[PDB]
Amino acid sequence: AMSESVPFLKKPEALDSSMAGYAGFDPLGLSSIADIKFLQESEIKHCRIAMLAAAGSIAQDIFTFPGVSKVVGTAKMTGVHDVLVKQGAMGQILLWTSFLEVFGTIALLETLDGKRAPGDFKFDPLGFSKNAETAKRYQLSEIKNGRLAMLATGGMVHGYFITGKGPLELLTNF
Amino acid sequence: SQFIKPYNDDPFVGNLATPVSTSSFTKSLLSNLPAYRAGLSPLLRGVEIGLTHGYFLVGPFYKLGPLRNSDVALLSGFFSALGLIVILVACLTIYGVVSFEETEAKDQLQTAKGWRQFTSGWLVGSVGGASFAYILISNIPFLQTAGMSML
Amino acid sequence: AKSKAIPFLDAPPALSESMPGYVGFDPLWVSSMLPDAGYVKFLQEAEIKHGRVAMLAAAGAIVQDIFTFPGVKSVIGDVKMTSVHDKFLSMEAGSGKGDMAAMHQLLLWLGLLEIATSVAIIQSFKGETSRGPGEFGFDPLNFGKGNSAGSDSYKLKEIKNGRLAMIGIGGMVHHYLLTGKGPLQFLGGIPNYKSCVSHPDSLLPWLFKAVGPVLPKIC
Amino acid sequence: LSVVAQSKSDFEISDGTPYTLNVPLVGAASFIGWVVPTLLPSQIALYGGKGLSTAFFASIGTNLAKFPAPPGMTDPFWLLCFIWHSGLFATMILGSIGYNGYAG
Amino acid sequence: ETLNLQIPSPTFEGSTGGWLRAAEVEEKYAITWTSPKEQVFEMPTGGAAIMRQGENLLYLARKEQCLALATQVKNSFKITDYKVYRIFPSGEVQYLHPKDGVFPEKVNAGRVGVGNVSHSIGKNLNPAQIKFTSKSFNG
Amino acid sequence: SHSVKVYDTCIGCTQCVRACPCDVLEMVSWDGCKAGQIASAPRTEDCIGCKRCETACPTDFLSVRVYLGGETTRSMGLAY
Amino acid sequence: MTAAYLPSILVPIIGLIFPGLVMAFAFIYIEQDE
Amino acid sequence: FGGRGLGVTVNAERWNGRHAMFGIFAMVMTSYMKGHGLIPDADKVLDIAQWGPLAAVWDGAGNGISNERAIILIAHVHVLVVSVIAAIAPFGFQDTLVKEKGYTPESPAGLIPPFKTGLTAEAELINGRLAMLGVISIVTASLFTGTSVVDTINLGMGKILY
Ligand code: CLA
Ligand code: CLA
Ligand SMILES: CC1=C(C#C/C(C)=C/C=C/C(C)=C/C=C/C=C(C)/C=C/C=C(\C)C#CC2=C(C)C[C@@H](O)CC2(C)C)C(C)(C)C[C@H](O)C1
Ligand SMILES: CC1=C(C#C/C(C)=C/C=C/C(C)=C/C=C/C=C(C)/C=C/C=C(C)/C=C/C2=C(C)CCCC2(C)C)C(C)(C)C[C@H](O)C1
Ligand SMILES: CC1=C(C#C/C(C)=C/C=C/C(C)=C/C=C/C=C(C)/C=C/C=C(C)/C=C/C2=C(C)CCCC2(C)C)C(C)(C)C[C@H](O)C1
Ligand code: SF4
Ligand code: SF4
Repeated sequence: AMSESVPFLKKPEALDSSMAGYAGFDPLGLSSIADIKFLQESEIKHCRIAMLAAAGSIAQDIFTFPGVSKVVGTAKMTGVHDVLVKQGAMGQILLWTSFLEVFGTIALLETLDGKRAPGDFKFDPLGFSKNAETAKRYQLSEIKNGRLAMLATGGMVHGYFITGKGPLELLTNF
Repeated sequence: SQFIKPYNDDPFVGNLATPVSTSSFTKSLLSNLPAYRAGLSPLLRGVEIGLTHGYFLVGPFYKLGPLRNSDVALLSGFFSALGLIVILVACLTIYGVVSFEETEAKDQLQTAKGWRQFTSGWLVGSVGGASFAYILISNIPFLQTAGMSML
Repeated sequence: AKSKAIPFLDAPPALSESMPGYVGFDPLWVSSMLPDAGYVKFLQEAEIKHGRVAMLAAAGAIVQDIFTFPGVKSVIGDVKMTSVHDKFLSMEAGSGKGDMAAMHQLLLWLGLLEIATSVAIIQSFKGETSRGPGEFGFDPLNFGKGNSAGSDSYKLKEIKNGRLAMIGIGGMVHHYLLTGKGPLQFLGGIPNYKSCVSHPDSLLPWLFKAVGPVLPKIC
Repeated sequence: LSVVAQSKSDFEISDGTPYTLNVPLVGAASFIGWVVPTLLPSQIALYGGKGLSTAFFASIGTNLAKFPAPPGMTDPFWLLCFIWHSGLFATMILGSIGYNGYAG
Repeated sequence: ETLNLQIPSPTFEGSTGGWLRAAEVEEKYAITWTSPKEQVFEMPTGGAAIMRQGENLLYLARKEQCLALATQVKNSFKITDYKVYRIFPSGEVQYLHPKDGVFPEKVNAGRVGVGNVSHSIGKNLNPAQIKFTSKSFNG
Repeated sequence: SHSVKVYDTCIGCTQCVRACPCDVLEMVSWDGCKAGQIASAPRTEDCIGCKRCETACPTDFLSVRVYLGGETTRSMGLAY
Repeated sequence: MTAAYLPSILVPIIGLIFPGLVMAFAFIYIEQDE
Repeated sequence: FGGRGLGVTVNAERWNGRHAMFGIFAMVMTSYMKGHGLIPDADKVLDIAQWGPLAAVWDGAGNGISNERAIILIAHVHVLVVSVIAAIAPFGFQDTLVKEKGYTPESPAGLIPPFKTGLTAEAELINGRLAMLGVISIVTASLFTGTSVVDTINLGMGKILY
């Protein structure tokens, strides 16, 4: 019973192979401090927010919406946050994501109690996971892209703190 | 619900089962401290306690001692820590001489051999931790000030 | 029960003949200094870890004398064998003032791996794991033919070469600390102190204070 | 987070009494229940046109910009920090009492 | 006669005033008594406890604590069915009070007088006559 | 321990025995007094030295006399 | 002062070592059963 | 008490003998060492401004300890710290300064131990008695001759050192 990802460490006790995205990676023992289901809900939340953040970074390089260049002149990655707190955009997304978080808080309490799976909000309108063979593939895939997007979001915003270019402009102007 | 109950089911012992005394967090901390941790020889208990205590002893002597404004402040602070260590080891040894009868048991702290092991480990770890603190403060200018090098 | 390495001396009680790189050499009985079951295991992991780090250091000194990677020469200049450590640290945030994090990046990733090895050593000490010393499971190309631990002969090769590299890297470091030449110039310059390279004082100059007024100081 | 709302841990508030500290729900609900009213703006020199939560968060960012230097004695950071955490601890205490005790 | 260790104790919520390490390594005292009711009394070591209907048992550190409770129950609840024991860490139990089944203030046959001096208190010996002598000052 | 003496001026009033907090004293039979009984001190190892017996005694100078002596765990009244 | 090194030798010994040694040995002597 | 191998025992005899042999070596080494002036700034008087009142001496000129005394003192402080650590936490094989008290004492040697030229206990005890006798001899010789102990050692050894 050894960890798959870290061969010299004992396999984490709280963790199990039924979990999506499991690789046996908890060398510090944080799965015992906080409840594992809270940690999974937290991880999947972080995953989705950073997936949006990373794609938004890339797309805000690729194009901007009509009239956006009027309001944001030279601000690129996090400067647009600073100028659009003055405008109403940040207050708006903050208000509506906080609205969603209220029901997310109810759902987190529900999944702590045990009725709901972490990150499961029954949001499958296009019926991608109806077959259920894809569901498991989609579950593992979502966790992997989420982790990659967490690392990527950090690595782009820190590349922008260094150069000011932003992701695609950092790449094209080496 | 009530959070205060008789200690270890006994209403007539001189203790209470309060959250500070007997919660899960307290029991985890107490059970994992080197004095009480399972599977440790008394010498290893002495080493871990000594390393901790010797390391923090260096700092008050160095920052606030008589030679603090001299360039020998770290030297005087280490040697003052050493002097306190030697006096405390004398205190541990005389406690062991007068408190424990001589029996073969050596794996418990409260035996004559177990106390002598703990004292040996405590002296070695204490001088080791003081030496480590000396090395860290000697080399890193952040530690020489209170973090005041950044301003 | 006498010892192989020293026939007249009595064999050290804690060491077992089933441990790689054992010739009965422990006159000071450092292996008996802790009564615990996993202290012998701890010391064996320590010896292997020190040996591997020394082997990298010995190889690094020889290669640095051979060549350097592109662009390094324009930053560090003419510094070799621990002077480059001080030179990088003079241009790094926190330790100095500059635009580099070369020693700091090494500290970061080596420290991440090394907290992982910390948990491995702690588990191995208390008997919670049936893992031997030095084995981290790292063997990507099959060299031990099915076991990452390797054969008895190859771990004996590893331990002896590690001990050799500890002695050698200590020698190379001190010969640089006084001649300033570096490994290949020192080994070429078998008459030495005759002409030496002007090299900076290290980050610990005090240790170079008995060389002048007490010890001869031929240089 | 020594124990969450779900019946998962064995954390006993004392020797033999298990008690679910609802650290996620109480911390989240107390934070929102204290921060949202505190958004109320006020044209006072301490607030500067913001609410107490928003002027406090602004003074965190301002002092973090000058990261090694601490805020001065006359800086609004200390008074904002005090009142904010005072009402926050009071709302966590009252929230823990309400949620753990009344359970609904 | 011997202490039946299985007797239920009075309901009590615990206190810091109870016995310490010297009780389990030197001696402990026990008191047993019969109550007609389930009623509140005051513990010698602290607050209030409730004695159970039937037979009760306590452990105290001092003999005086056992006798202070015994006087309190006798005056307050008219209970004289109390027996005080001394218990050693070897497990040996020593019956103490009332020592011969009869209270000390009531006379009993077979009691031998200890400490009785045949003269009045002013007839004692001056210290000088018994100096460097083993002879006692009581005549 | 403390040493407790009963002198033959005791009138057998039993006041010392009722006043003793540690059951040191008891009543024994004696023809000397009108009450037919005298105090006795069989359990002086339990004497704490409170001298409540001496306070209770009504003879002119006390028939019961406590002489404080060597201290023990019992005579020091130590619950530790 | 002649033999001026003597106060700097004897005063720390008399003031610190001598009481530390008598306190240690008096402590041992007064707390031994035999 | 003194049944721990302390007092006039053969254990104390052996320990004092080992210290005297190191001491004869240390006296020879410091005599040779200060004869050639290899102790740096030996005459330079330490300043109370840097070291505090522990450096004061009250000799009329300078009023402070010399650097040579300080350097020799620190050398002996090195071996005192080793000494304390070896007394309280000795090696596994090392002869202990304080005995169990249930131990059986080594047999007293007598007038001269049996002559064993090895790394033996007899050689150690013979050389230890000889070194302790050397310590007293050098002290008394230096006191009556009026010379310093370093010069006395140099003259006794025939000015090999300086
Ligand atoms: C954490 C994520 C995040 C954050 C804080 C921001 C913040 C910002 N964006 Mg970026 N953006 C994001 C993600 C993000 N964006 C994503 C995912 C995309 C598309 C790939 C973009 C594309 C984008 C463009 C093109 C522009 C911005 C702009 C802006 C600014 C104003 C807001 C606006 O007009 O948004 C517009 C953003 C969108 C319409 C994308 C929303 C995507 C939604 C939320 C995905 C959810 C879909 C799903 C079906 C809903 C299910 C709900 C579920 C919970 C049940 C602001 C600084 C503007 C600006 O000033 O740039 C300089 C601008 O021109 N954003
Ligand atoms: C500061 C915020 C605040 C306040 C004033 C109250 C007040 C109240 N709550 Mg609520 N509650 C809060 C936060 C708060 N709660 C949060 C954050 C949660 C979620 C975790 C809950 C969850 C909750 C539940 C589930 C229930 C209550 C109930 C109650 C009522 C009685 C029980 C109680 O807590 O006694 C508090 C008693 C008083 C406030 C009155 C005493 C008067 C003195 C002066 C108290 C003052 C204390 C303090 C100085 C006030 C600080 C205010 C502000 C500056 C921070 C009382 C009206 C129960 C109830 O009756 O149902 C409606 C109930 O079932 N609450
Ligand atoms: C293990 C593992 C793998 C791996 C790997 C790696 C990187 C393995 C690296 C092995 C290395 C680098 C070994 C180097 C040892 C050096 C020694 C013994 C020399 C000491 C010097 C001496 C004695 C000297 C000297 C000198 C003196 C003092 C004076 C000087 O002036 C000069 C002079 C030089 C003459 C791989 C990745 C294949 C995967 C695999 O599945 C598991
Ligand atoms: C303040 C500011 C704002 C902002 C902002 C934002 C968006 C800030 C976002 C910051 C983020 C997302 C930082 C993430 C950093 C990732 C790290 C350190 C991971 C390192 C990986 C490690 C150590 C190892 C990883 C791993 C590898 C390699 C090997 C080891 C194992 C493993 C763990 C798998 C605004 C918006 C207000 C604008 C305003 O103008 C300024
Ligand atoms: C980066 C940094 C620096 C650095 C640095 C480094 C890398 C310093 C490394 C120093 C090392 C490794 C020194 C090694 C000494 C080894 C010795 C004396 C071996 C003795 C073995 C013996 C006697 C064997 C005896 C024996 C043999 C022969 C046969 C018999 C048996 C046996 C008993 C085994 C600084 C500090 C300079 C400063 C700089 O600013 C920053
Ligand atoms: S002194 Fe106190 S304990 Fe002793 S007999 Fe008199 S009343 Fe009883
Ligand atoms: S001694 Fe005093 S109190 Fe006691 S019975 Fe005699 S007369 Fe009464």
